[PDB]
Amino acid sequence: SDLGKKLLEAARAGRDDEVRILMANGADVNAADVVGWTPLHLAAYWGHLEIVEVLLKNGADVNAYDTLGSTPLHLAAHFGHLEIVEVLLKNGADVNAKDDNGITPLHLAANRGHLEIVEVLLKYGADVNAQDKFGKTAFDISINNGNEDLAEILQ
Amino acid sequence: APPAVTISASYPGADAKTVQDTVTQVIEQNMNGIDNLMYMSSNSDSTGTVQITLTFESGTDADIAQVQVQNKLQLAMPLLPQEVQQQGVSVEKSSSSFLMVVGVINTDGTMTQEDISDYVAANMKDAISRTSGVGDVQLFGSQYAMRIWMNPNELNKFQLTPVDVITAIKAQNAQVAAGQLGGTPPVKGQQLNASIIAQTRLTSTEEFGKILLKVNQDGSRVLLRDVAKIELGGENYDIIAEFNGQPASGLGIKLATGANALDTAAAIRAELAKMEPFFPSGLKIVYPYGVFMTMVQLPAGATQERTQKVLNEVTHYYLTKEKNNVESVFAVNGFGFAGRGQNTGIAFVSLKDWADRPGEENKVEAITMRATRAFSQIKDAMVFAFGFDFELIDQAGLGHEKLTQARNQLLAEAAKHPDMLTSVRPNGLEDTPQFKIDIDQEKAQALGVSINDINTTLGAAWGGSYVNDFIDRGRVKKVYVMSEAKYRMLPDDIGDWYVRAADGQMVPFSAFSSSRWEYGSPRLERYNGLPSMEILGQAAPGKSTGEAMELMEQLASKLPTGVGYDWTGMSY
Amino acid sequence: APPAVTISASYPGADAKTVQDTVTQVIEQNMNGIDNLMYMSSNSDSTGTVQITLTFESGTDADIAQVQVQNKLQLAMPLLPQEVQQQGVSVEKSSSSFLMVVGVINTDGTMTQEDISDYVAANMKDAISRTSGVGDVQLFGSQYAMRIWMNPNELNKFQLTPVDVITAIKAQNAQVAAGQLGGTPPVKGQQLNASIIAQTRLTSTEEFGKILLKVNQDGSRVLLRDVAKIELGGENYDIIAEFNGQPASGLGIKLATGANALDTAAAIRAELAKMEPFFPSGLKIVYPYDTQGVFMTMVQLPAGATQERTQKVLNEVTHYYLTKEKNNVESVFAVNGFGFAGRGQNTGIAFVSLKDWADRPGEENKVEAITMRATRAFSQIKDAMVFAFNLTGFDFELIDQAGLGHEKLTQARNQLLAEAAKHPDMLTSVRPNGLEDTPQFKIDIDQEKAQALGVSINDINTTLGAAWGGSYVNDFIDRGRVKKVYVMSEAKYRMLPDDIGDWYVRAADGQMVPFSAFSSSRWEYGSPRLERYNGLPSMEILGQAAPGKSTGEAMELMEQLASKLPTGVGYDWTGMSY
Amino acid sequence: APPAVTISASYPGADAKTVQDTVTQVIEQNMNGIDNLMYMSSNSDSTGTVQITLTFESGTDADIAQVQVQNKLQLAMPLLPQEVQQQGVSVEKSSSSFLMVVGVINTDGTMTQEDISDYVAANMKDAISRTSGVGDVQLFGSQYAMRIWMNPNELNKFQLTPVDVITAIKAQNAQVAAGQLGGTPPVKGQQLNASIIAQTRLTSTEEFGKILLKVNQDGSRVLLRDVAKIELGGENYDIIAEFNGQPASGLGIKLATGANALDTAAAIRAELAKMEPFFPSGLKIVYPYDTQGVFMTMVQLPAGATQERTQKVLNEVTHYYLTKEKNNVESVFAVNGFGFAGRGQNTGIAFVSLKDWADRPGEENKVEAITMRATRAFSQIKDAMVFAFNLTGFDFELIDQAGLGHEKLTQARNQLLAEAAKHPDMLTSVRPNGLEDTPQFKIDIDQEKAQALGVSINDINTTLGAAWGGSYVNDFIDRGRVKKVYVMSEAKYRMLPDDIGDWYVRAADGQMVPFSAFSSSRWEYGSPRLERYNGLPSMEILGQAAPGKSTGEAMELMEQLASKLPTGVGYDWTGMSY
Ligand SMILES: C[C@H]1COc2c(N3CCN(C)CC3)c(F)cc3c(=O)c(C(=O)O)cn1c23
Repeated sequence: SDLGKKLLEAARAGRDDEVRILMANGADVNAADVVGWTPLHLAAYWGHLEIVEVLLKNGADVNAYDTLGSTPLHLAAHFGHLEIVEVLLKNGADVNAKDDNGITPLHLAANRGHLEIVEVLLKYGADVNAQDKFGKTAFDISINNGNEDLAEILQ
Repeated sequence: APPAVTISASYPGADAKTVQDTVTQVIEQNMNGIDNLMYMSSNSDSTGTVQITLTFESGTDADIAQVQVQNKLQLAMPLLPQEVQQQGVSVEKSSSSFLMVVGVINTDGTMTQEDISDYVAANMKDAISRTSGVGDVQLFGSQYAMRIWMNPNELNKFQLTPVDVITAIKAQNAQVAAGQLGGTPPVKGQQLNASIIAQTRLTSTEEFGKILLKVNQDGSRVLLRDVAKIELGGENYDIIAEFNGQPASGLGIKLATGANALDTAAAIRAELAKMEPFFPSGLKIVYPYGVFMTMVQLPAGATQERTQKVLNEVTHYYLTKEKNNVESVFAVNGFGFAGRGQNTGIAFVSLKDWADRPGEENKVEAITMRATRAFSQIKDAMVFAFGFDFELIDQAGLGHEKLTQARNQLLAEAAKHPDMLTSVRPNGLEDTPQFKIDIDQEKAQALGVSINDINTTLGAAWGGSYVNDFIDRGRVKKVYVMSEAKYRMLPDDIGDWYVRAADGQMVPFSAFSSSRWEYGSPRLERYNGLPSMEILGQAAPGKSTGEAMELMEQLASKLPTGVGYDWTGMSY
Repeated sequence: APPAVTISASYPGADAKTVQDTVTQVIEQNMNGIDNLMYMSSNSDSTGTVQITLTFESGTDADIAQVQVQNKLQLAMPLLPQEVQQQGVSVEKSSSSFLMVVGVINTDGTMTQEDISDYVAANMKDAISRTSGVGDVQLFGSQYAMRIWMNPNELNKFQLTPVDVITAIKAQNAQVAAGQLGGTPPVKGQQLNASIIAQTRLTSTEEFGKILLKVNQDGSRVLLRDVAKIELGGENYDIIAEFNGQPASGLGIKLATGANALDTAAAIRAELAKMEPFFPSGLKIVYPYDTQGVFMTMVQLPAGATQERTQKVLNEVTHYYLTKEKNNVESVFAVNGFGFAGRGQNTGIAFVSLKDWADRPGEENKVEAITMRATRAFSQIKDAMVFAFNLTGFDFELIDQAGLGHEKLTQARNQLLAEAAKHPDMLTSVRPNGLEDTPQFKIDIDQEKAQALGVSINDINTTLGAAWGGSYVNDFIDRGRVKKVYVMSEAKYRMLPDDIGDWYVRAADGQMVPFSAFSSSRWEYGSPRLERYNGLPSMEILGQAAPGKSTGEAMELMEQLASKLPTGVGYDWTGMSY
Repeated sequence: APPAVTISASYPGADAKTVQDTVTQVIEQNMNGIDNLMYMSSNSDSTGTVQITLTFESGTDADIAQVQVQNKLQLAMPLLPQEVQQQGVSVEKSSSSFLMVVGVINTDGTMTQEDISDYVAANMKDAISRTSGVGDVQLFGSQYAMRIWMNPNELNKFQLTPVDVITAIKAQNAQVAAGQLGGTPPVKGQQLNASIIAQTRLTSTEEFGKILLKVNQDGSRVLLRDVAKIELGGENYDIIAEFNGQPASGLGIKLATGANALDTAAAIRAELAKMEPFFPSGLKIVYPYDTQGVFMTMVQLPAGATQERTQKVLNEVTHYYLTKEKNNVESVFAVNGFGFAGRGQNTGIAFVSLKDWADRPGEENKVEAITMRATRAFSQIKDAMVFAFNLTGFDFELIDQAGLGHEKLTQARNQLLAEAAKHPDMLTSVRPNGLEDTPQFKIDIDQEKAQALGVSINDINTTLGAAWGGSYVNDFIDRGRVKKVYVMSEAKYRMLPDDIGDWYVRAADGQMVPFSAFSSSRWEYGSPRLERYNGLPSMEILGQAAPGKSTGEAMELMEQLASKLPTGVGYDWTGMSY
């Protein structure tokens, strides 16, 4: 869709007023680019909170995944966007979603030491015994990274 | 016009950050002790290319600068990767002008641009570089290169990897010194003295195809052609040159300082007139540049093919609706300015004589105004036909991601003052999706797979590898090993590539690697040795330029900590 | 003055002779085809450093001389070892003295001497380097490097050697070119084009710490932090500085030959203004040496003197200006590890800045009298040469003409000095300019025992070299800047001879073999700095004439006792004697 | 005199085409963008030598020309083979004639020709090379190297191969950077600081023989001297010199482009005076050539003529001057293996100095008359071009413009030479300037048999190349000077084609495999010197105009004859005809 492309580039750039007119003009809420990223994906990746909110109100698929299995909750947990992680979980995002590598958002937050996000994820039912394709849990990530603050959160 | 020096290097198969942190920075750190240097800027892009441009004070000898710059660079050559030294790091005065552009096509349509380019490299470029008063000559393409297009399915069938193919080629495409019989010092009275001749370079696709990779434990032999497709091709395919829709090559010829332009132009056309009897059937010489250009730039992530369809529509528009005026349309897919890549292109238009262009509608201005209005309705592509220079500096090691946020803060603040500033925009490229693959060391070591085997398998197949040289009809040319295109297109093709472990078992890439999508820069800029982002713009109507610059300086004075700025180019 | 060009190369962890027999001689044997060359001198020190100084005839274009020397060395580059090439060689035209010194201190005290030096190198040196007429920039300190401080007891516990550390760092701190998806040439119908990103160079000690060296047979994993301490630290720890007795770093600014003195200076001051707004809190630029008004104080200790003893002489010199001439001295910038001549663990220098000329009244308080009094006060410091000077004897070179050797040349030098001491009516202060031999630790690898146990010699020489001298592995990115990674033993385990046996090397059968099994050691005497003049081993001798006699008679005498020297010992005049 | 810049590389044991396609073509393809360049020629001969000559317009600043060429050569340096870079590629700007020749003899007969050659190269050549105005110094001989002369019988006896010998020499003749004790950063309070001295480069034949190759399973040691003869010997054995029949050596010195002949010749005599007092007993300097007084006698034999055959032609030339012209000739300095057109086994040169002008009264005793009789006496020497000259024609180049190949350029040259013979009215003595193709040994490695036996290709090519061509390994120290270490077979075992089968290579399973088991051979012809003009293969042809007719008429006939040659063959005029 021509509108869907203008929405993707507007969501990628954080233009909330252009995103609103595109929503009112009937643009596809779930238009995906070549890599499989929806407007919710890029707004979650680039930390545009209200674009994440406006999209979800207009029926955005909170659990859309790209060609490699990554959800908008994955990107938000990876890049320290704490407020976006909460609104995604509140709008029904799968806390235990796995990509093609069996990797969960808890792994991504633990890998980058996003402790505030780790607590919010486990508060919403994140499986802490979740293993990726190599059999590594979030606890193994804390031991390997040497992050002792996280290693006591997970216990 | 302030003199300038350009250092050009190439890292085949490298991403923008890879070239900056292994090449660009090391060269920038060695640019010390060079006299009369005003400022320095550099690019590092998608295609594994860096161009460091050092501009000097007006009145500086461009020859002395070129020598002073190259001497310091050459002393830093051991610090660059081996793949970069092999490709050659040129330092030429960017004394741009181009005396003339000579194109080479074939009317019979029996030659690819690769075929044509090889002819120009071998038969023309040298004899043109020797004609009276010519300087540097750049060829639109490259000479032939022995292309090995690997197939991972058959490679895995015989328990082979690209490492074996590279090992086999260096062993069986070698020119070995073997000594003499009866050479000095001899047994006194020796009568026989003959040179010993052992392996020589291979000369054909047939001889590369019979390279013995291995022999099974049964009698069967597996050769290089059993796992790959062999062909004479180009060294890189990042540019596709066309002339009126036909495959094309040619030379860009610059004049050597102190020579005369009308002289050398006639001396070149005379040197080309002598070569025509030696041309194969149908080879013609054109002069594709009373002229103008047309820019083509597609969204981030677009392919070379999609740029070609837009360039073909542009070539078609000029040859159809402007057939009364347009004489030639030289379309270059993959080259533009502010950035090269698969999603950019440029078109060079040559028009008939102005004596046969009566009417204002046939003047260049009315031609570009009409062309720009028709190109307005090209879906998902910008196509135009045809101030101040600001540099935002990373002054405290912030990083590319934060320097972009600081850039957007200044760009947004500048749009708040359309009364003084207009068309404030970045000159560089935006971040694009990239395929990050993470090698898991623990799984690789558990399986006995060498890290070097992995990074060579991945790199050589997906990016290409310059192994060694060979002799093509008596001339030294390159040998490149790469995957056939079918098996290096999409992420699922990664799982098809197998590496061999120490115990002998073939391990697929999927077993020891993970992959994600992320965003990164396809073109990192640097100014005076520090990460930079160039910003262009102009004053609003009725405002002096210095009025606009001070507002930019005011807006830049509130950017996050560690973010500075400088004026360059025409604003220096 | 005759224009001079200096070549600088370094060899990490190499002694004087290793450096001379591998770098100096190879460079010198290729210095042919150079026009207007008067003579050539070189130094090879136990710091692992060469400085070859080529002096050209008067009126020679220093640009042409540098270009010709630069191009000749470019051809000799493949003849040098890989370790010397990785360090980068420098060819510089410049004077011997400094144009100015830019000091950098930290009032807050949040940055130590080591951090201040790293900031100036990582954020100030390169831009000052490219400025108008600045020929030589000397950093009083060292840029940070990713320092891996190996522990031999932990390496032996996991059956690992520094070879495994260096191998794993090169594998897991790599910048991999991985190509593209949908790259050219592409299959038709391809809609996706994206760069592939494999491994990126590491950026933090945390990343280096989790470099996986090996996994054990029970599943547990050995990380790089399990066998070493991962910290940021300088490439070298040779030079440290102080401004008015407090931690400091700085840049020594030399004027490029032919450049204007002042307009350069203002350009450095201009670029410095561009940097100040982005300094961290507490950082401040001071100007301790600006070329009346300033003078220097040289401090030279004999070979075999440590930084501790040199620092003691520097404190005494700094304490003098700050206490007994505080009415005249504004500031004192003191550097240890760097003297006027060159580098050395036994050398130092102090840049003294005076108060404004108007505030010091009378003959008693001007640079001439202050330097006379200072030199008089420093003259009784034992086992040290301490002179004070602003901004006339002979310069003599004793040449090894027939391949005699260092020891035989030393005896001949002492013979000439003893005979010159018996003529106080003629020559006084006849002295060698170089250094005396010092105890060194000769270790012999028994090849037979190494082969019987199945221990590679390169594994042995890498384990010994990387641990006790340091090893430049590859480069990493520290806050967006390319810096070096260095592998070396923690201080603890490379200080005294008994520690040699603490180092283990793995044999072909996986057995850990201590260094004591295949080595043997003894003390002997070797040189810490080896001089050459015009390609031949030489020893510079300085001196002057007695009260009231012209150097011509002085010089003529020196020629005569050189004739009675042993067979194969020549001589030549240089410097201002030429 | 047009200014010329020459690039000279070396590739030991390499044939003409191997040198052409790994060094020559690589350097040539980057020789564009060079200002005021008229033309460029090159020779690649089976000496393992390439000589690219770049000629510039008159008035071109030779200094600048050199920088430009050198600067374009750097683009090819990383692409050249390692073995070529290790020899040291050189670029120089000099005339092609000799300014003078410095001869060295030993009146006491204490020193062999080889001994005199080594002393000149080690103690005399470098200081002359660095003298201002000296463009190029040609040594008439070769500096000593540590020659390892391998025995293949004894090597096979202990399951060893030249690869093992090479690996042992790099391991045991090593210069190790071993570090220090108490090095910075130290544990605070450290008092002891000493350099660690590990392996040093060997300095004698006795030390190289001590090199342990392996320990047999029973416990006995197999040393290098047990499989090789170890001696000091020249880097190559291709240049021998004689002075009045007695053994001698010397340096051929060409003047740098634009330098003063008198001043440079005087500076050379001043430098020679600095080294005479330290000569060994018996050594003496003689001056056989000084630029009437002098003339040269060029000797050039057919290709394939050994140094033996060339010495006899030189002996007849020296006999003529010493017997029949003894009233006018003072000295004859004869050089075998080096010639006017370069360097090769089949070439020679005699430098003749007449006695004083006063003691040669009469015109028949003048230079032209003496050279006139000399050439007339050398008219009837079989298979030799022997003429004498004091110091009309045309200079013709036949170019392969369509990649026809060397063999087809030969025929196109023969067809042109035959048509030029039928026109004596216009063209006189039209002949080529290069060499004719000679028999050569073509050996074929069966890749399948090698892989089936476990014998690696690198083990094969290193064994064959090092035994039959010699391999430069590393450096050693000979009387305080860095010199090369060469590994080669003893002459005895590299003389006949059956000696190939006596060379063994160890397979992966450990079994020795004779070279006959995986190879085959046949005789064929190939060029011992390949010429190139402006990048393309060429064959130089020279002749002169007939009596009375100008050169433009002869050139016009040559142009017409050359246009009748097969398609793809072109031409161009060079040198005196440009
Ligand atoms: C490197 C750039 C330089 O600019 C180019 C041209 N010019 C445009 C008009 N003037 C600005 C003069 C220069 C041009 F006409 C053609 C080509 C071209 O074919 C080409 C290639 O790689 O195929 C590459 N380039 C070209």
